[PDB]
Amino acid sequence: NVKGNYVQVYVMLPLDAVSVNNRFEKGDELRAQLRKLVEAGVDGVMVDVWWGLVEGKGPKAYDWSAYKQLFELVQKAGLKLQAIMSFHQCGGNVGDAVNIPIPQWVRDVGTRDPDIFYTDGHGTRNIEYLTLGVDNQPLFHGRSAVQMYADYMTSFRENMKEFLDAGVIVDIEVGLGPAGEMRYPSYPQSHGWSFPGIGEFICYDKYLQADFKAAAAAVGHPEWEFPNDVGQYNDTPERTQFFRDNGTYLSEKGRFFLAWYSNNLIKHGDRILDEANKVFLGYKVQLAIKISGIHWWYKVPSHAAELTAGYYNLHDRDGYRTIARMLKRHRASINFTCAEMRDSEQSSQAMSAPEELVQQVLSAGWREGLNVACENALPRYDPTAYNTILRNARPHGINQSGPPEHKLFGFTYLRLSNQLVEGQNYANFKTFVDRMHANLPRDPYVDPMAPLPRSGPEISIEMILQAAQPKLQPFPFQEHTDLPVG
Ligand SMILES: *[C@H]1O[C@H]1CO[C@H]1O[C@H](CO)[C@@H](O)[C@H](O)[C@H]1O
Repeated sequence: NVKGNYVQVYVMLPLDAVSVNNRFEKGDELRAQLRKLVEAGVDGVMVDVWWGLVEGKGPKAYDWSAYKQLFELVQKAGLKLQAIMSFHQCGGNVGDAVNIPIPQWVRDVGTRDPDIFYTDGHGTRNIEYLTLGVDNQPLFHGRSAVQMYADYMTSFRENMKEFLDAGVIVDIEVGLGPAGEMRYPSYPQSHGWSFPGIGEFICYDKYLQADFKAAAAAVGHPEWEFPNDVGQYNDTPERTQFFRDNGTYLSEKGRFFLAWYSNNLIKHGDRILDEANKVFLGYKVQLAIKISGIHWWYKVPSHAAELTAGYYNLHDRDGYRTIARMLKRHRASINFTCAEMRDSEQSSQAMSAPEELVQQVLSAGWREGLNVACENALPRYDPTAYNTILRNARPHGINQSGPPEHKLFGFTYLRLSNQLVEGQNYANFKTFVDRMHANLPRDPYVDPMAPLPRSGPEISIEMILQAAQPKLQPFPFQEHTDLPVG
């Protein structure tokens, strides 16, 4: 009985499944595409629920019309639904096809208070997302950012209650930064970063500067400042005193700064997830966050690009198990990426190790008792990609008589298009879905969710950081799947 081996497959919808005008105007095309996904046995779809579309008029002027039409279409297809609370701009990150900013009235606050945006050491403001520094600052016609997020999720729940109760909506992914990912905007590909640059620390907004000053003073170092030996976006580690082998990242001051920077990201997730949990209490959903896959520089001691993204990950410090430990009280899932990547596919100069990074994140999640899901990072249609995903989905292969020791809770494919669902691309995709399902038919009843319980007791940052060390080896992963596409 191989049923416990089944891994759900979801497909991301187009970025503008709902138009830039908050209208559902491509429904017939989408319906036709969904028929192809259903022919393939897909479990469900994932979609961005864009803040700038729904709350675009003004505070609390929520317009759910288009999303309700979309969700009805997905329900009528027999598909489940993962909804992303997309508190970010579409545009400016890799693959973005369509341009959907955060609400204009939110951005208007930035005219008198430009520090509502993550800011780099050059002073450049990133307008894609609100700095975590204003999470609890009542700057937006009386509301804080966290209040805005909570109110949006409340309105979503109220409006979408019938889809929750019908078992259509089964996952809520809480967007926590740029591109929905819990990270800083350290690699701005349209404003002066190119892969595989180390990126920059994006902590110069006045709210984060004041928080650092306060943190430094609390430990008797009021004079400490952010590191200034960090180079710039397109450097490599050895170009800098901070990130070079044996560099100043290892120093007392460096460690304190990196802990501060990465801890703030963890705190940002914890506080928003607590609100999300209160909103969705009692519904049969799971709450998820998305962690970005910063595979470049993983092979060098400084893990420089992870560090600037906000993941304080080193040979001897597990910067993902800390995040996982924070998720535990919420019973939140990790959704990761890079599931399709092999190390041999990466350029040498990127010092890139996606396989090992994936193994680390999955292992960290599993050690904290979490459900772990994953996406592909880049568009792929070929058997090798699918076989890499399959390996990651069941790292120990098939258990012939029960559930395997570890498995992904789900996989989400980026992304639906007409190209996916024709020709050879479609044939490859269908076979992949069969293999993910352990060659079983689609099971509409799989992985049932209990009513969401309230988050457990808040734990301190010190408690969360006990997960950082000792760093543990990953669980063993097979080199190749035992159930390839063929
Ligand atoms: C950052 O794995 C990357 C995913 O980001 C892209 O897809 C997301 C889901 O559709 C979307 O929210 C994001 O804006 C886009 O860049």
